[PDB]
Amino acid sequence: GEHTTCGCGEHCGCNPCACGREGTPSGRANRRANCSCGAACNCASCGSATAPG
Ligand SMILES: [Zn+2]
Ligand SMILES: [Zn+2]
Ligand SMILES: [Zn+2]
Ligand SMILES: [Zn+2]
Repeated sequence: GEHTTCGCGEHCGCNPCACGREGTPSGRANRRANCSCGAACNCASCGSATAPG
């Protein structure tokens, strides 16, 4: 059915899957350059956008 997806309900690098897709990573903020997400993302692995980690 589904795939490993960010809990916000969207493929993101923070959820590796057999397809490893994360969507177009908007390089417009301090994210892993693999976080395409935007909308309602309570995933801790995506909130992380502070300090070099
Ligand atoms: Zn996938
Ligand atoms: Zn994300
Ligand atoms: Zn997300
Ligand atoms: Zn996430």
